[PDB]
Amino acid sequence: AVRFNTRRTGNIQIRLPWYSYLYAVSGALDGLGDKTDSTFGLVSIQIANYNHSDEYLSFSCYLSVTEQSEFYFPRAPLNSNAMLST
Amino acid sequence: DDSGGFSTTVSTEQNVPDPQVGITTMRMDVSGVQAPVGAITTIEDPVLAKKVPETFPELKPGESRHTSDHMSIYKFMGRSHFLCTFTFNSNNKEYTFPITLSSTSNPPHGLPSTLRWFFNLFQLYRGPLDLTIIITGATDVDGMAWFTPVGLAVDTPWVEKESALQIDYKTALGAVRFNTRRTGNIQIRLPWYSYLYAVSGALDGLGDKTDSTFGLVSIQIANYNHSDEYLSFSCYLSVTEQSEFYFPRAPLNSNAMLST
Amino acid sequence: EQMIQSVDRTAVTGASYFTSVDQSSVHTAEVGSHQIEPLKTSVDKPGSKKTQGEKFFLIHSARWLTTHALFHEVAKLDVVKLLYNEQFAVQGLLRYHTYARFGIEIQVQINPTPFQQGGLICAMVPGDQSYGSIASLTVYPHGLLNCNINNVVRIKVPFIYTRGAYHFKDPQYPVWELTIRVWSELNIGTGTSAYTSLNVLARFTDLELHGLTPLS
Amino acid sequence: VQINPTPFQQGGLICAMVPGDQSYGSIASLTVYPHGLLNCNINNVVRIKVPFIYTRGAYHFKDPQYPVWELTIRVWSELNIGTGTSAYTSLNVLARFTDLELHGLTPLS
Amino acid sequence: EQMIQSVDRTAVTGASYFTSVDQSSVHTAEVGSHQIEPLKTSVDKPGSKKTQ
Amino acid sequence: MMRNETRVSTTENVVNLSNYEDARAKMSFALDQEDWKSDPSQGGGIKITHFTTWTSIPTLAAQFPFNASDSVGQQIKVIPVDPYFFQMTNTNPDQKCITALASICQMFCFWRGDLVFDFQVFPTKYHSGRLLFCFVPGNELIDVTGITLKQATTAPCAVMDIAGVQSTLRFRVPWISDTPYRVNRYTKEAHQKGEYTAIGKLIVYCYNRLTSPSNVAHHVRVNVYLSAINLECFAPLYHAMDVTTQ
Amino acid sequence: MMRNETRVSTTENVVNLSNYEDARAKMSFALDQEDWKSDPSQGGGIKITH
Amino acid sequence: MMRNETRVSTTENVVNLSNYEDARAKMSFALDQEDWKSDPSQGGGIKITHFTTWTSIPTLAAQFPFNASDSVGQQIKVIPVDPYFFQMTNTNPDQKCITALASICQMFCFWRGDLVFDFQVFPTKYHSGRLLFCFVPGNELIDVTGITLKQATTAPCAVMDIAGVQSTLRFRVPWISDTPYRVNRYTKEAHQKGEYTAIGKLIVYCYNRLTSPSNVAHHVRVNVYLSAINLECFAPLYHAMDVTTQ
Repeated sequence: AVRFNTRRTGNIQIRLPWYSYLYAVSGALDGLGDKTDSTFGLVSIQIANYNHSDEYLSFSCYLSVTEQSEFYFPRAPLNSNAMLST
Repeated sequence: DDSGGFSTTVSTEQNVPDPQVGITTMRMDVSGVQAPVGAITTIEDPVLAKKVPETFPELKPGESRHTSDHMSIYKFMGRSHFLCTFTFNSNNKEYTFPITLSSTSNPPHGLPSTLRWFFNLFQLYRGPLDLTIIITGATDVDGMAWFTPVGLAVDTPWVEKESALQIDYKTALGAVRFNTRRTGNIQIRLPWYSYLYAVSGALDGLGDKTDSTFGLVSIQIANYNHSDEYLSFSCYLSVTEQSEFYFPRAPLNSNAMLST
Repeated sequence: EQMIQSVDRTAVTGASYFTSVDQSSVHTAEVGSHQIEPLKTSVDKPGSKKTQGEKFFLIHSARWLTTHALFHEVAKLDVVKLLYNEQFAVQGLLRYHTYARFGIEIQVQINPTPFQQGGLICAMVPGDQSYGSIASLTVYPHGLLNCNINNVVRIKVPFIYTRGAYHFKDPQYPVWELTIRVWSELNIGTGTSAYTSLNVLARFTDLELHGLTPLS
Repeated sequence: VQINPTPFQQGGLICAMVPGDQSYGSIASLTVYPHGLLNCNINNVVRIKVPFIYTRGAYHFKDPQYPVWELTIRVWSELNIGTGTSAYTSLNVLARFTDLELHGLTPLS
Repeated sequence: EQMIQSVDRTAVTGASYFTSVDQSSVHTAEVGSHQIEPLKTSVDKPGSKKTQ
Repeated sequence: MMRNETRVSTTENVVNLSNYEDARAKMSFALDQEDWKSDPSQGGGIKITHFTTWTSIPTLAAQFPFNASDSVGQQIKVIPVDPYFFQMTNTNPDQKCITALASICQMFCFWRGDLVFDFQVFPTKYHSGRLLFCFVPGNELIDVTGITLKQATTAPCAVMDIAGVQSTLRFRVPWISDTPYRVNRYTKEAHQKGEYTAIGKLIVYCYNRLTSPSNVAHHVRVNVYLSAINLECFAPLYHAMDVTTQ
Repeated sequence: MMRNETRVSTTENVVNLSNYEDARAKMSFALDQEDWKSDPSQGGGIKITH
Repeated sequence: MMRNETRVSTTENVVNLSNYEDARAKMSFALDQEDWKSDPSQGGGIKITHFTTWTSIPTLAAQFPFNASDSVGQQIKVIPVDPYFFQMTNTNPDQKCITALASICQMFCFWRGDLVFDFQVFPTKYHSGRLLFCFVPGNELIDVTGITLKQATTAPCAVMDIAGVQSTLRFRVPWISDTPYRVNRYTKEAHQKGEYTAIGKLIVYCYNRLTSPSNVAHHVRVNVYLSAINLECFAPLYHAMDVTTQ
């Protein structure tokens, strides 16, 4: 685990290790293969000392890719109705 | 023989440490056309128990696809695991906790989940550890932490109270001085300062209160507080390359593995 | 001084997976030897894994009509589940093993008269026909069937899967999925046949078999 | 460690050398220590050789901290007999020092 | 032909005056070895017949 | 005029507790920043650097009798083939006897390798019988009690003559799987088709009946040991196992 | 007496999300700061880089 | 476009007061960051770099008389064998006379080495007697007053003829212990079995009686000095010792 304080840093740039029991994870699956072979990891955050009277606290996450990662078997891209955003 | 003994048999070494690297690599087939003689054996003979087992025709597993070896102690326990947590409640107070390897001391006043498992796998520990503390809570709080070896005068463990020591005695042992607004973390070594060879975890009697603890870390805070705000500290231990481990031991059962 | 030999007590026998440790053993008594046939009763090569597992099997028969519209799905079939059936000779190897690792060879055949016109596509999609585009089915290993040019396409694919092997008794998800979409509509004149037949052949390549098991 | 069964008996024992304390560790993992298995069909003598394992540099006989070694003998498989067979077997433990170093001769005992 | 080794039956052990003849024997199980002290806890010569 | 400027990047003052390259210390309580030498004097030279020291030790996991009052083909015991299996316990003190393989493997997510079962029998020289040790590849949830004795010889199996000069049969199970690794699912509480812990179940049959005289006991007990060869584990966690009550 | 001083320049503790030279990580959750090797076994050797 | 980014790790702005590698200064009040040269002019060339300069000096620790009115075998004085021993004091000014060995060794947790006792007698040429210096290995709490004179010759001992041309006997005590080091327990206030300060006690016996004429004094006084050879101490602390009132 990492331990931070919101007064000093405001950012954490952290790797995520490849710890899985299977060969590789996939996105385009259904059934019980969708709830097993899609997720690879899981990040959770706990906060303390929050708060005083009236103030909000917001976190935002961002993913990048590394040189140790690999990509296999190109596939037909998503259609124009599955491309969704927040 | 030096001791004057004699025997007509052969004495061999039993349970040699580190017989195999725990990564898939290559140091045709594993078993083959020849009949497996290692299927049948006698386990009561320590010479015949060192025979390599085979019963079925196999082939080589190949090589793994990640670089590191997760089955090494210096990489498994290089990850920093949880030690303790505590809160302050008043001004100018002092808290004291020892790093006790003993399995008799149950948590919260002892080793929690993963550190209790690891320090009861072996008999003897010798070397320096690696402490990281994490500050959560108030700001503009000045604090000071120092390290006392075992056998010297120090305040009562696991009790938050006023300090009975003087500033000349605290700063002579070596201390750090931090502020909770600037850092929020301290990554500090812990020296191997003991009068004995090594410390052990699985002991009872008066050997449990002497040869288990090796060091003792205590923290004093000032400038806390203003009206309503909490202050929480959490400690984490890692292991170094200067440390050593001796004589492997039977692991803890499923009722002694406890956590916080 | 003469030595009187006795029978051996300990011995290990078996054939490569059954191991028998015996406290009271004896030598084997064999009569004759292996003989060849100078006048053979069977002139084919004897049976093995290659001639029983790696062989084409008919897995599906559909029919392509003039009433199917554009992008209609003529055949949607799991390839590996259909080969795991009692009626095929590869079942005798797969019923007793647990895991496998294999390649797939597909052959798709149609038969139009030359008064018909139209087209099909035959793509090998791994795992799932997901939210991807129908117009981008030429990214997969595919084949185009045109009524003017050809009537046979054939595809060869390796093993693509998230695990190391495939479990037949309780699978996670299908390895391959063949789809056959209408790529251009079937048009006829007056009196011409308003159909054409379709057949899909499949076989394994490079079949590995691991872990023979009693329970099916 | 020595035992003597008749060959109409059956059972087993384990004889492990545990340093310091038979702590909270597992009974089923006593084959990690320097041990020996006594089976009524195979053998009747086991012998173990161990070095000096201790948290200090030497051992004080007049006022010791904690015991250096601790031998335990657990029932590893139960002793079964028929009608008329002896319902017991005797056991004996022999011990000796090796590589004995002696320091600091003293008048007071 | 492979040979399956078994445990030895007869053996004689002891230390120079105790002699133990065993009809059912086994090999000795030893862990570790003898270690020297690079930082000695006692600097005198060890006890013997000469110094006592 | 000095020109030394750096730009303060992201993740400013963040504690990474995941590896030693980010958890090593920046400063030290020790005087003169000193280092410590090796001293293998009072430890006998037995130094541990790797977790194969415990996993390659065969430790006891199960205990079953082979009675004279059972029929031929009756399934005596079934074993799930995973390093998380143990069923022994003790009364005084109240405890659940872990094995040396289940203590190391419970601290990881994924495991891989060849498990080695060791079956030690305790007969006299006068009992006589055989056992059949069958391995059905699959997972830890398959309906396995319908398999007859003749059907069990389809799977890879091995027989064992009980009374003899040897006592132990080593049954090295090959790695049979569809996935390269196999997950520690015992942290979860619900089942899911696709993720499993075992690579199959191991059945023990009564192959020949137990013949014996009248002045010996009418049963033979068998111990089951559990170790591992070619073991690979990664992705650590914390978990405390429990007795498989079967 | 040590003489090691630097001047804290501008853009102090700013996150640049525009390229990999500023978005790469400073620390790691992995034990021993380890690295991973290539394994083109179950992917058929079909690897995408462009 | 510059690309220079670092990640701010844990322990941000933390003061480590434990060693010189973390307590050395970052900047300087001195002009031009200058350095200073060596000048051994007014110091006589006597420069200290190591604490053996004080510990290898024999300094006085005890004082006992050898009367003519004591019996053979009577224990005159008992000494705990540790570098923390001293019992001398002064009246004007009120002070407790430390030794040079107890000043260095009180600033550590653990000690190790060979202590060298020096016994200087002050006779005339006309007294005549012998002393027996016995060393009983053990710790600082053993019931030692039951040991008779014949029983004391089991332990390693040494005799000394008082009147002669030499005055001092050097009694180098060997390191006898079960632990490699020995702890400074005087910081604590309660006893604990296992942790100790001494490696035994040293007894002084009346071996032969003191014969003398009538025109000399009927007692001889002995000084006890205390130094150390092969001394090793580590793990510093702060402690101020006190007079062993015995």
